[PDB]
Amino acid sequence: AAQTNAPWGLARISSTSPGTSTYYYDESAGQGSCVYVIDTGIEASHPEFEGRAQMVKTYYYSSRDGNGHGTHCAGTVGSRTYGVAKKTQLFGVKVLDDNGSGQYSTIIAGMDFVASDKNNRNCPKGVVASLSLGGGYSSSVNSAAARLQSSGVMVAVAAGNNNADARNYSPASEPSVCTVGASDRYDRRSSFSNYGSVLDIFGPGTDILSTWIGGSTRSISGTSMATPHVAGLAAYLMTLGKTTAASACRYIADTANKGDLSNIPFGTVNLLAYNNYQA
Ligand SMILES: [Ca+2]
Ligand SMILES: [Ca+2]
Repeated sequence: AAQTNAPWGLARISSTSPGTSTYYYDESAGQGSCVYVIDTGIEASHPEFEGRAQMVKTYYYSSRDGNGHGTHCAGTVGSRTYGVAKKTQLFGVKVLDDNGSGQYSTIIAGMDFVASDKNNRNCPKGVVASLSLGGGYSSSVNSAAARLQSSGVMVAVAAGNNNADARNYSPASEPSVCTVGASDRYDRRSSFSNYGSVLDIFGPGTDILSTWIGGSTRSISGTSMATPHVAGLAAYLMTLGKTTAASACRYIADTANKGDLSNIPFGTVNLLAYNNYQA
C-alpha cells in the first residue's frame, strides 16, 4: 500500500533516504495488535480513528482529553491519515491532567494497570504501550516501566526534550524499555532531543502533523512525537510476525537506517526507525 503526500515522518520511516513524500506500508497495517497510549487521554470520537480508539482508564474526573497531547500521539500511532499502524486498536489511559502534568504515583499506577488490563483484551498479534512523558530520575518510575515490559508489552518511551543525557530522566533511563530520540526532516537530531547511551532508536519528532482535540489537526514537536512512530512501527511489525513484544526494540534497531543522522554525540546510536517495506 502507498499513502501519497504523507506527513514527512511516515514517509521517512518507509524510506532509506530523507525528502520523500510517500508512505509505503503493508496493507495489514497493524490489524490484530493493540497499542495503549498512556497520556492525557484520547479524543476517541475523532473521525480519524474510525471507531478503533477507546478510553479504558482515567485517574482524573473525566476520561476526556482536554489537552490534545494524547490525541496527537494516538494519531501518530494509528489514525487513518497520520498514523503508522492504520488498523491497530488504540486504548487510552489518562495519567496526565489537562495541563499535561501528572504525579509519578499516578503514572506508575497507569503502567501497572496496562500490565493487567491487557489480559482482558483480544490482541492476538500483541500489545504495545507508548509513553510520551517523563521527568527527573526515579527508580520507582523506572521499575514500573520494567515491570510493564516484563509482563509482555512492548514499551516505548520518550527520551525527553532537554538536549541532555537521558540517563537523568525517567522512564527514559530504564534500559529494558525502548527509549526514543527525535530527528527532523533533514535527518538532524532534533535540537531539543535528549541523547546518550541509553537511547535505543530515533524517530521523526520535529514538525509532526497529527490529530488534535475538537476534531482538528496540528503540527507540534518533541520526543513525545517520535515515540508513537516507534510504538506504531512495533505494532506493525508484530502483526507481520517479524518480531515479538520482548524483542521488538532490538529488531527495530537491527533493521534501522544506520548512520543517516547528523549532530549525534559520540556514544549515542545513529539509528533511525525504518519499516523495510518492499512491494
Ligand atoms: Ca540512508
Ligand atoms: Ca533500551
